[PDB]
Amino acid sequence: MTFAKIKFSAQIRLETGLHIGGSDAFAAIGAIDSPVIKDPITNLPIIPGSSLKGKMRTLLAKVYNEKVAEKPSDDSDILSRLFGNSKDKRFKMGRLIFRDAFLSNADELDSLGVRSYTEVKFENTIDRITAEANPRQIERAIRNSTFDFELIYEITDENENQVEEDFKVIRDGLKLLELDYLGGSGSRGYGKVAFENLKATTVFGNYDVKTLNELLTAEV
Amino acid sequence: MTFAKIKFSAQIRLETGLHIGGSDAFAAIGAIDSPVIKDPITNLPIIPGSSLKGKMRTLLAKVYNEKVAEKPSDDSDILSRLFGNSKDKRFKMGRLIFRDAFLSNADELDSLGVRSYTEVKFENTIDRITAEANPRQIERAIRNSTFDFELIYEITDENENQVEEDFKVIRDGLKLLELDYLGGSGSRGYGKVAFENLKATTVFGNYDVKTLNELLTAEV
Amino acid sequence: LTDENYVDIAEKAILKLERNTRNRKNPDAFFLTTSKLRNLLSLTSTLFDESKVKEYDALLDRIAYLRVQFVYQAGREIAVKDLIEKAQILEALKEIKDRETLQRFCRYMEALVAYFKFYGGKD
Amino acid sequence: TILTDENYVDIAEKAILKLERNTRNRKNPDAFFLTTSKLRNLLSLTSTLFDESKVKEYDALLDRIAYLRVQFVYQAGREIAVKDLIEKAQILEALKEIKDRETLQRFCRYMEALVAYFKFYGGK
Amino acid sequence: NDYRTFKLSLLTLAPIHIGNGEKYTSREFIYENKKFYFPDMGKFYNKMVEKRLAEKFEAFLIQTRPNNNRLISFLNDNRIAERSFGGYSISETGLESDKNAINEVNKFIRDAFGNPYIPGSSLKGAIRTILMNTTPKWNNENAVNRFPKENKNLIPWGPKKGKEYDDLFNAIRVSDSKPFDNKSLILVQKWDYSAKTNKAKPLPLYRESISPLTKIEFEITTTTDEAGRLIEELGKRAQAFYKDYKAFFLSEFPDDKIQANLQYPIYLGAGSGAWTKTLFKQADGILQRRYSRMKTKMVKKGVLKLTKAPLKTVKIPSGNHSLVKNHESFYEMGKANFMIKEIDK
RNA sequence: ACGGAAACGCUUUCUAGCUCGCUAUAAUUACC
Repeated sequence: MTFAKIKFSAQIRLETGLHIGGSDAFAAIGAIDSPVIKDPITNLPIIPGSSLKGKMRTLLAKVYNEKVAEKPSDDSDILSRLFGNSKDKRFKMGRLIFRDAFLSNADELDSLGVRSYTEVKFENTIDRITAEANPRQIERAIRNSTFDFELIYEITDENENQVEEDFKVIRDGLKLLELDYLGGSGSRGYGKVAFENLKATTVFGNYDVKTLNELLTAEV
Repeated sequence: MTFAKIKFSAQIRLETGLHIGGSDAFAAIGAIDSPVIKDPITNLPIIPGSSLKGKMRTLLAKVYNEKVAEKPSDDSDILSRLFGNSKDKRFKMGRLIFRDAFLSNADELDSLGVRSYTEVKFENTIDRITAEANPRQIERAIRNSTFDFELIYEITDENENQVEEDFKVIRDGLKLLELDYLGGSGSRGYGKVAFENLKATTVFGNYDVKTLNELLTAEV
Repeated sequence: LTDENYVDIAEKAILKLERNTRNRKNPDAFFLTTSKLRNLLSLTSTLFDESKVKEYDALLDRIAYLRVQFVYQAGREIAVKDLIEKAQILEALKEIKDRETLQRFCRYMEALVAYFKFYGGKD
Repeated sequence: TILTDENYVDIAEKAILKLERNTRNRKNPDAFFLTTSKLRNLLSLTSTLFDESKVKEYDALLDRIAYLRVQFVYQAGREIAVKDLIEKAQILEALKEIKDRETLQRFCRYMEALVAYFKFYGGK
Repeated sequence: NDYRTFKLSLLTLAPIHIGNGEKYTSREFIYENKKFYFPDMGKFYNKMVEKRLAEKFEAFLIQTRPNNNRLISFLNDNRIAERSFGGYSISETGLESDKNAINEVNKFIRDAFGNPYIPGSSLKGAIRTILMNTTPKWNNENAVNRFPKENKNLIPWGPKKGKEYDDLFNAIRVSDSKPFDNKSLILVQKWDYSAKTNKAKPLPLYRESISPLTKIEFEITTTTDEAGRLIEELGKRAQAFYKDYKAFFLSEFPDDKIQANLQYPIYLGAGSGAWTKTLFKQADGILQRRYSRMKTKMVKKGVLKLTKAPLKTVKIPSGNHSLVKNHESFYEMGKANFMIKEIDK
């Protein structure tokens, strides 16, 4: 199948508060919380593509390897094919490109009457012997935020069957992330997220996306 | 048929953080970072033309070769014509001159109140058995940065129809860069790039650009 | 008023700030805790962050809200009201005509907090 | 007075030597309380200042020298080994004494020197 | 289909108040008609700027050096007829009494948007003390090295170098609640029943809490077998923990006060007291020792915590199942019950 | 009627590939 690029686009909607990244650089003077990864220029939360790729890959290893997979070098050819493998000559360059996702709906939220685009959640832990409480604050990207999502798939030397299987793997990946969380304090209910208006477009070359679009909207 | 020089100009906007870099032992004494390539006098990020040319060329080989070329010497006459081929007498000198791109909007950013032109992105890796986390900092040129882009095309000894084909290849190249990344940690969301205000201008000789300007405002 | 040599002012205020001198180790012993400030600092920073892509004319609701929580919190805890006095913050707020003036005030808050933490404030 | 062209590096070295070390570590030698991670966001700002001292003129960067001072005290507030550093190395005084691009660039270099000799004599 | 998912429905049998850190002051609201008035201090300010009242409002608010009348009195002192700024007011139950009174109230935890919700973090806390108090493997230890504390290596949870990632509680994920309509909030008061006094003397503390007979839903996912077959028996284990906690504590207080148990019990978040938030077995001697010398933890065990709330008591199991037994309108604070399910795939 | 005329130290080459800033933690205990 002669070269082509299919662009998977969606909006990530945060169903619960999300917390990813950041450091004491991006920090506000007198912030006491664990801050979030932010776009430096707008100081808005951003969902780093590194995160999305990471989580989707490690979840997909549980499904698609049927192997121990001690290090990502050891993943199956089907995952290495998509996410890339540094130690295999064939897969040194991967067919997927994840993109930093940026907040769309700031205006929607400003309308809904938010006084910031990030919430700081107070939590604590209560000692079970002494009953003493130790509190903690942590920043989260606010609930019902949306982020414009882009993932790029490259058809080069993979003729007929392989593109189909790859599409299956991408849909399985996203669904698995929907049935999991985007890295945060996930066990305590963070990072639940949903892919809205998930849609395929051929942005280079010639390919038929009718079948895929059907399979995306319903089956993911 | 005659001689003329056309200047393709645009503004490259960084849609995400960009990382080229790689002088480690010539790095700032600062702290840990994988540094990015910088113009020595201003210490600002630079997009080296070598990078643009390289990436655009290897992208375009996937479209325009229609037989896989072991070496860049083995690229098609259409690519050799444009980017140069050291081992073909005809194409030893290529019709394209890429230029180091420099940060244009320093003033725009200083107005928006930015305190650095590069962010440090904090990432980690999770051991797939031990669940242990190994963290990693890596430098990017900040997201809404813009760079002056310049590419020079030389018409000598080409059928006006050959000039047409060349223009097709240039537009395909730029679009392919837009649907890919500028070399970085690309699979993890880096190096997304856009060409704004893209226009051709004949700066030497006489050539008619009006039709081309229309067509490349169409295809970006 | 305050501008462009305001760090020196911020400091000059903070060294004047109220002290719990009773404590056995009561050095300066500030009565104040970053905890008390937090909300209005998240507010001030969100104001700065916001004034970059919006216009001084159309923000002023949020500047009311800032003054409000200043006074409210000034009521709710004594050391806050004390701070707002000795650093003349409430005088400063009413004085904000330009986006230049506003950004200056945001910076001022930053400075106050920095020198608070420096001089043995407890966060 | 404090920072001279002949002066700075020898001072920086002396400061890194006089710095607070963890004597409570039986296992460790002279081992520093201070840690590059604490300085990172600070000396990033120093470097952006030096880098811009070439492309802009002194007055244009007053805002920057403001925000430097702030961050310094803030970090000295938040970390004990930081306060120790900027104490022993007279940092804040050294900022006060900067009227000049010559003086400014000298301070940036001063930080460079401090950090070099920090890492040299045991680091993060 | 590879995980397991459980859907847990929480019916509140009493006011539940987890809450954030903030608390409304007697100057920020107005008791006027059935409902309490909770404005947006912002919108107030900007209508009082539009009324040329602002400088008064400030000097009134900044006037707290322990202000002894500070209320919506200041309104009435001015013209104060306007009253359309701010949203969501709470209705006067008559309980939490003495009105005309309330000096201070504790806000319930509300999300970004101003709606309140039950953070899965807090529910997980309570699920934890249930799971902990049952399982015999963990019910025997604390650290003595040094006033005592929780062992905190009792359940391995971190990444260990060279070991196969054993962390059980990472494999139990507790959903954040949805936000719920702020119209179910109540303003329950704290009353402490001491069976030494054998009377119940009301304390000066008000908690905005969830009105009883509310349903609130949660989802809980497990990514490991042990966690699957742990949350499986959350029913058994819940009722077992209540067995021990009655036998230990409730069963030494007048049966009037003990609430009846309807589905499966949980103590969640409130001033429901120390034993709900501990391994009470092992906590006993130590916890007491914590309150020697001040306002004492006077009984050898605790006081029992009660609240005045409207007797809703409507639940129908072939008659009046009336929630609380007693007649002085006494629910047991932060008492709720639940039912857990299993979905599929 | 200068050991001197004439002669670009040039043509080709992405500082790239792989890596979730992650891991337990009810905003809570006490009321003579």
